[PDB]
Amino acid sequence: MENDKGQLVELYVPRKCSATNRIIKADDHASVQINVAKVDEEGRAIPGEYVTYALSGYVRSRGESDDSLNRLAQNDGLLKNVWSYSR
Amino acid sequence: GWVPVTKLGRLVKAGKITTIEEIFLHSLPVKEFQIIDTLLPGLQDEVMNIKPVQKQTRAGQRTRFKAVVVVGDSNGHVGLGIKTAKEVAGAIRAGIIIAKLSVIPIRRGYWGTNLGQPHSLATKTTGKCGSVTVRLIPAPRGSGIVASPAVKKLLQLAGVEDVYTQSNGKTRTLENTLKAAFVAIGNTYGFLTPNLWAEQPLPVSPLDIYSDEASA
Amino acid sequence: GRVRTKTVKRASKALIERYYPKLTLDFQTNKRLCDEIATIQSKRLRNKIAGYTTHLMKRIQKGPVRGISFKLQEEERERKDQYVPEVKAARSNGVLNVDNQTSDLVKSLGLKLPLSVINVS
Amino acid sequence: TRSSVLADALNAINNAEKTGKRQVLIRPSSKVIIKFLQVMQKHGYIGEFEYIDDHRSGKIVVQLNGRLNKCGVISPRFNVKIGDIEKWTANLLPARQFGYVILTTSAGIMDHEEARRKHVSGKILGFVY
Amino acid sequence: RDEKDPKRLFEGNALIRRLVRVGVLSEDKKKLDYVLALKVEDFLERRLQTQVYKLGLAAS
Amino acid sequence: SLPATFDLTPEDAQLLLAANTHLGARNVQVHQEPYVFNARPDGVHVINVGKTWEKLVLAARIIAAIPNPEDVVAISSRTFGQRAVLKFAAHTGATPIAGRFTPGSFTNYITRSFKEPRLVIVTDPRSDAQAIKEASYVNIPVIALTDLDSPSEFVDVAIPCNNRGKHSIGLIWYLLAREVLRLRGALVDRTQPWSIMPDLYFYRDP
RNA sequence: UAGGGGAUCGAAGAUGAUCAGAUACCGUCGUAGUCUUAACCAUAAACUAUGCCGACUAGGGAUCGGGUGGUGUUUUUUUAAUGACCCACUCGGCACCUUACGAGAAAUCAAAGUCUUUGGGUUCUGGGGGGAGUAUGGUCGCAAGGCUGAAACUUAAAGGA
Repeated sequence: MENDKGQLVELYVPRKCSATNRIIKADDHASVQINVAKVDEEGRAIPGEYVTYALSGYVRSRGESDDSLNRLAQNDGLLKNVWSYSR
Repeated sequence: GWVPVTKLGRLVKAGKITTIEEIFLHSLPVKEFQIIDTLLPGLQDEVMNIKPVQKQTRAGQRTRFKAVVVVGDSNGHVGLGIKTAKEVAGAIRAGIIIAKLSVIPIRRGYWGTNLGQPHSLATKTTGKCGSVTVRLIPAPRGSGIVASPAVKKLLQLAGVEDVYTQSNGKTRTLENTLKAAFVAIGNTYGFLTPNLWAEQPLPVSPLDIYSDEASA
Repeated sequence: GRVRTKTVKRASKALIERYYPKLTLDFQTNKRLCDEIATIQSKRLRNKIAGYTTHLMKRIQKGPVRGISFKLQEEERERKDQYVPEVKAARSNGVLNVDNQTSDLVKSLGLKLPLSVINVS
Repeated sequence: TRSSVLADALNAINNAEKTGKRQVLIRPSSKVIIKFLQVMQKHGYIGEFEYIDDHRSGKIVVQLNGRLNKCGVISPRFNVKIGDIEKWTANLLPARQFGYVILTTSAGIMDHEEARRKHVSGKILGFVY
Repeated sequence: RDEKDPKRLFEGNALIRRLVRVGVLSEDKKKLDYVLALKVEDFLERRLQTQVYKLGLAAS
Repeated sequence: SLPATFDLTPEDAQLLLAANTHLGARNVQVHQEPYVFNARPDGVHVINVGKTWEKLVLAARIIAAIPNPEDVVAISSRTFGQRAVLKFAAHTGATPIAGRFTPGSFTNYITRSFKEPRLVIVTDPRSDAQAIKEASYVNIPVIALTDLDSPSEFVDVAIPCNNRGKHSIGLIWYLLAREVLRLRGALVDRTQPWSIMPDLYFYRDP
């Protein structure tokens, strides 16, 4: 959203569930945003650096999330198995 | 004194947080109220309806005096609450707060002709409570604030300036009416138009960014 | 009756927290003491606080009574906590028992099983 | 019966998407529909979509984004004159900007803003936002 | 209409110049657009009633 | 992850033939388990006898997911158990929770023995009905230890055995762990035995 | 309405009880009717007191009917086979829980939502309370009766939660 001359004219841009590209509308509570993590090449938790992702309320209600992430950090680049795009 | 409570309170006293748009981004809660006192001062109150009830005792009829209160400024910020109480002087009062935790953005914007300086909504919205249905619709320039005395009121405080309206919808219910209308503007933001799709990429939560101040 | 009261309990139950140690059951040695500590109204009230207390230290000893702990009972729970030694190591029946259908995934998953298992109700 | 096709599948697509299905399956395949999606797609509202044939009137998978807000079929299929669409947009499009009403001419199983650059109009089947 | 169509421009550029002649809206605002942000109160200053007042030749 | 000997060695048909874990049940085969070798003409389901080393030791990397095993528990409320799950809590990680489970303990900020896990487990999914539900909630993976008998919706993997009396409830977790530990921990790599008995492991008093 | 059937219940009728009265309640018998063939009538709180088509919104966990997939549960017979089963998924039901972003006079409602931001398609109905669904005509029926449907007069409330 913007003017004639490149002036972002808004309150903000809404944040949008990360697997579901709906919206997160202010006063959700249900509302999470994850901060997993990465290892460094060693049993050491990497600090000040992490992943992210972002759950609606939407799906907390429906069982969903557990299987929605178990798509995504396997789908990203950390996890191996559990999950299948071919059930 | 203020004083504080929770991780969220402490922060804003100190002033590690600045604007209300932090708080709707990460979409926090809010329990304390001063949390938007320090921030938005612009804020002004307004009393819509002071009605008696009643819960009817063994040789009498008890009464309170629902008030219902609306708050905000001009810029995309409405507040709304409904605290019965007994005597007016809790009843308004700790209405005024009831509304303040319920501050809610809006997402003034364009009719068409982009031009320069928002006057109307972005899009069509609807709301529903029990009976009332509100169909807010974006109107071109100073067309006007097309509605009942009260709706006008809400919608002024929330500038916004111009927009067609319509009801259904028993709107001798001043209370179920506002309930509703409110739940629509609070829902401009809860509607994907092309101009959002450009994926924004998550900041980092206050709840562990100033983790230490946030506690003893 | 004979049925105790808040003001009283909740005055002994606050007390019993700090002063378990001066602490007793000869209640006539608490009575005196229970003034140097609380800042009580009355003489009657005071004689009904300590009555209750002695109904704590006469059952405390007998055992773990409820929703009250005073840095002395809570350190006998980091002392009673812990235990069984050796931890789980089978030799005696070595091979550790592994349903006999417990060989497929973990033939499709590791390194060394010293396992126990049901050749087929 | 099934008395009408496009409708049936469309409705399920605003009842997949609501729940957050990432997709869909829909039965009776048409040309009509193939064309319909091919409009939607150009405009950024779905992707890919992987006909399947079975020698029959046939089945079609439509992979998601989670953008779709809403795509009702209109439905007699009324008639329409050029300067008339100017009544529709604002009776079923949230804005103007945006979000395409959509219609069927001669070219064209093609929206209205492209219609200007063509200057044509006939009957108006679905609409997107 | 679109923008650019014969009717829209002509009136606009005829519409507008009728209001430039009456002082109502400025030069600098006339795109079209914009005439909409004209409230009652602008017209009133261009009533003779008051333009006299401002040209003082009048106590109040 | 195909390795080497986690593979059966010289004794994995000898030691569960005196304990029964290939066995199923009476007139009962629950649509919800590959987890029944046929099914005989005289009585009874000869649980498939090769695929519990398939979803009782998913069940050991999934964790390997603990950085800190006392979260790695054992879920229960039986009699023959309170002497294997209490006990899965001792020799490694975990609050035992047999007897009191502690309802909530995973719904709801208001209780006592406080939970906020990421893969819990669960003896009898007829006795342990609240890792299937206290999970169909919000974000708490589960793992039922799925006899011919275990509603399978939402305990997403299989863990089959036999519980019609006797031993193998407790004496079966034992295998979840040993082989979870031989990914990560402190024991040792074909064999140099394993210093208990499966005949410590049984009762404490009737 | 005319034949058949006429166990049991059981208006009507008779009764004995109770009762100031009791033509009612309570009890025992009881034509007619309940049942059926063949022909009428068309009303009901015919009730979700919620027109149907559609299209879109927010979570669940059940179930009936299908269908798809899982070296899925037993069946054991030798492995299968099916079948019951489990679970995964779905489309179509018949409902239910929970929220309230909405709606409402509220009670409550996934529809009574998308309605003063007032408009997807169309058929019926109501406009104070009675008088009265009567009097009248007109009509369907053998009759009971239905559908149609006034006005004069009267009245400041009748009503909903």
